[PDB]
Amino acid sequence: VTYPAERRTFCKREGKHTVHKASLYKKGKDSLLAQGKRRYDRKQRGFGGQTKPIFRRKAKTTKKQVIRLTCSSCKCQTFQVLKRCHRLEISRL
RNA sequence: AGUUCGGCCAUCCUACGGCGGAAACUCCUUAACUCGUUCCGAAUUAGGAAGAGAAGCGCCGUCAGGCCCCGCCAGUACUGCGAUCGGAGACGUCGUGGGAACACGGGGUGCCGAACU
RNA sequence: CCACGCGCCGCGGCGAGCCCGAGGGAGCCCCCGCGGCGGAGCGAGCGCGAGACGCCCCGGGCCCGCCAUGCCCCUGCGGGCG
RNA sequence: GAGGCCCGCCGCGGUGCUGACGCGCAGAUCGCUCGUCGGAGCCGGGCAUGGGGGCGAAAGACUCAUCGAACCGCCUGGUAGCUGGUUGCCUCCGAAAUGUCUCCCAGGACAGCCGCCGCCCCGCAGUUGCGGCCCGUAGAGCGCUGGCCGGCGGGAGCGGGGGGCCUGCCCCUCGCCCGCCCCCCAAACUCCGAAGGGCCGCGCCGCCCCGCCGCUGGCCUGGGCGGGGCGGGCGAAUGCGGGCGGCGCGUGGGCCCCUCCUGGUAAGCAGGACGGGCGAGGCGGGACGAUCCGGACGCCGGGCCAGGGUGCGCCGCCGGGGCCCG
RNA sequence: ACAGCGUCGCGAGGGCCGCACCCGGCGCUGGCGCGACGUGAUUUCUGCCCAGUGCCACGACCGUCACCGUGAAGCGAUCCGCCGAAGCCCUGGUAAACGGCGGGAGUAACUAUGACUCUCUUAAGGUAGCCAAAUGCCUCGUCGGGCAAUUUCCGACGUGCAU
RNA sequence: GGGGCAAGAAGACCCUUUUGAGCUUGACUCCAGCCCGGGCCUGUGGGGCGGGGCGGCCGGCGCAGCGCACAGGGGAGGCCGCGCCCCUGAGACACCCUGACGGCCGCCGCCGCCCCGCUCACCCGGUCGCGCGGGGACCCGCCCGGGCGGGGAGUUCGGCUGGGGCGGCGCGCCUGCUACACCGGACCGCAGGCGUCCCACGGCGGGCUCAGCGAGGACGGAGACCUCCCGCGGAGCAGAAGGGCACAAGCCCGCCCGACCCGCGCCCCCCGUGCCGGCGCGGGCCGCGAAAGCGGGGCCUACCGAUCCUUCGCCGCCCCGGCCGCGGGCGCGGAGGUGGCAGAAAAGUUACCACAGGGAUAACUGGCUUGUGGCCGCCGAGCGCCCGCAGCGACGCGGCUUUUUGAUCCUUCGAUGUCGGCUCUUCCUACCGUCCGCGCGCACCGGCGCGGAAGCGUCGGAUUGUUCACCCGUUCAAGGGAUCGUGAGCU
Repeated sequence: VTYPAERRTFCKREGKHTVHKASLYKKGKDSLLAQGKRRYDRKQRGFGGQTKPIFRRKAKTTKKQVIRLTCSSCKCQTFQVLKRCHRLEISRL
């Protein structure tokens, strides 16, 4: 599918509708200091093998894509999660 | 009578053939602008007024089609509730209730409010 | 069956209270004897903090906290008021 | 005089008999018949190797009547949704085999039914009558969505032909195209349209005046919500007191008889549904049958009499009309 | 099991095993040795295939691939680089390693048969032999022999379910 | 020895159990073992070659100048053997002369690597320590880190299922049926779908009418194109199906993104719980249109997902003895997920096999059904020289039977021993011969068809476990029932 280069959307920090430019959301690098990551490492240490469930059978063709939108005037950030698409791209303005 | 706004939306529709316009409505006649057309002033937007019933329309008229109303179809088809009711059955009685439909024959064929002239 | 925990019911004492806790009293079932639990909640938390009715029940209305919103002002991201 | 040579005794093995025995002489014995018998032979004593270890000319064989992982004690009275059993009496009430889910489908949990405990005062119905809405099943029909068999027409279309034509559709015929008809049809067709079901109503009507509303309107408009007067009354039958909580238990394999079913060629077949029945309902009948026809139960004495019967077993019948190789 | 037959590793600062550890066995041995495996006396032979999977290569040194160590940056927790040992990868070898070893169509002057072509298709397409075998489904195959009579038997035949 | 489904024996057959064991691998998760690096153990040297600390050496034109004033310079004094602001440049070379040492000799516990020794640590061999060697700061050991590793461990190896498996996915969802006119009603019942696709295929306003018949017009026809007509949708609206829709929900055009934000309720499923989808709202903030109005996507009914963990936004809160930076936590609502779809992390095998149970269930007997297998009767298209019927007999039609086989699981798993034979006994008639009639397309002979008839006979053998099958013979040779008669009768 396609998303528009900018969509005029409500921006909460301004409190009014204003144009928002668009990118695509991605997972951030996971820190080794996340509470759960720290716990998983501790559990793994020591003999006994895998201490937590490992999801193995993936059944989903593709992930719903979240479009990050930034309002230029208010620096607002907003995200619209489109339905699952095997390929989506941001149109050039 | 006719207009403008309406309510039920064919008894108000369809196709045809008559009749009528005083007023109304339409037709009509023109782009100087406003406006308007994948092209086209056809439609549309303006600005009118010489006409005109040819249409539209208002009325009739069709052993017209439809749409509608009543019979009849018919206690018929089905079916509710019982039955040591018959029948090898599947089917039909009997008792006690509820009762269609298509056809077919007759008859129809808009009415209502508000403002206005 | 017993122990312990829980839910609820019935009873008995006392009532914004209530309670043989361990213990200690030449004391024996007697006497004295804390926490705890309840009486305030709500919000992740910073924190803030219930009265308005009422035989009872039940809804309604309000109040408190949390999430907003808009006004006003001191000891101000503080207070109050809707 | 040689040989992992041959026959053959003891020995050492154990082939057959499928012999005897088979509660045995015996937890492997006995009889004949056997294989071998100088050899990789047999036998006794000492010793070594120990349990996921040993040992094995391998058969998962053997390791003290145990071996595809010994034996003894212990953890341990391990765990089981799985089997079996679970101890006096009388009385009162009395189910479910269903729904959603769950690594569930031999089980549970929540809900339903049900028991006890109650508490509280409003009215109540698996009913009929009357009023107003709903429905698309049977029937019926083929308008619509498709199936369907043949007649009667009328022609622009030679589609082919048969063909008089210089030739040609210039010559006719059926198809084709419509038209009138007609034969049978539907689960996934509806012009219409039942029976039968569902839902809601059947007491408080008016009149009049304000009150209130950051709600609604051009308004003095509303819409709601209150208070006071002033008129009228209880306005379908029948039966009948309702309402609500608390706390648990079993149950969550069901099966039949009707009736409509799906499906399979069809069943004491496999799935659905209204009701009833058995489950968990004694008793009488149907010869016999958990469910059929009656009747649904304290202990009894009379009487009545259902369903089914009335030659005799075996309680109880005669009369009349018709029929007759049950 | 066996003699025979091959293959494999290893020259003791070693191999293969035991083994909580200390230490052991082979070995009081030394390649005519010791361990590991196949096949199973002769007689006669052992075809083709290294694609794949194993195994082997100071056979390389690419790409990958760690700890450290060392660069930067930071207030420091730290965070990014870089280096990169084996190993994998990569390149060869190896089937008495495990294993594998194809189809259509047209044809001779008896008819038929198919030496002969043609066309796909493989790492290679099954060679010498052998066959209804203890291996052949069809199948109680066909044809001989043996019987009065043969789902057995034997000699043949053999695109042979599946040698 | 016919029965007491005579007793064995909580069936090892077939299932089921969130019951196991032995084995396997390329299951899941791992561990010894070994290989491989870096440290430590662990000394004493020689270097190469960079680095590296010292460590000399020299620098130096806009020069406007007194003159390569490097800059930084500066005074008018001294000691070249000379000056001098303001020279111009900012400050001219007087007694004057110059940073980072800018380039650039030698010395040192400097680091990095590639070597090369030595002996003394650490090992190893000989010997009666009888007149000795070898290796060497490397291996070894150890600590870390990477490999390899069924050689072992531990464990798992879904479900429904007319037994199980296999396949199928009524495992999550949607349309039309089935479904038997509210609703709710099942089937490894009946046709199809869904996991997407589209910032346009969206929102909104405007204009329009769509398929198609007709009948006409250069090339023009089968087909291309344009017109007046009539057109209830016979078009279209993404995709299944069914509903829905005409100055529209179609089609075209112009604008825009409501395919917003903040908080709530209702309906579907339903235990009246989620979840998906919808819907109705209260506030803001936008869009489109003259406006009323409409819009939280694509007409409706399908098109997706809890805890924990991760990530990202947005405002705040907390680190508990304070304070400041960093970082962690949290509230908040989005993503990343569980398709077995209310959501374990997971391969086979077992004839060496155990359990606990179950006919809640397969096998083998039964019994029910009867497609199948036979056996009858109805009709006559026809055949038989002629001629429906002496014998036949199509296409159809109706029955029987248990002798087969399917279906179904009603009974049996703390067990009813299982095929065929041998042996022996009874029974049936749906009769092959013998007996009695009767008809022939019966001269005789022999055949054939009926009705009655179950007394007697239906044998010997070759292959095969055979029942069967087949063949050879003969006094020429029917078919079947008895828990598929007949294992403390046997084999």
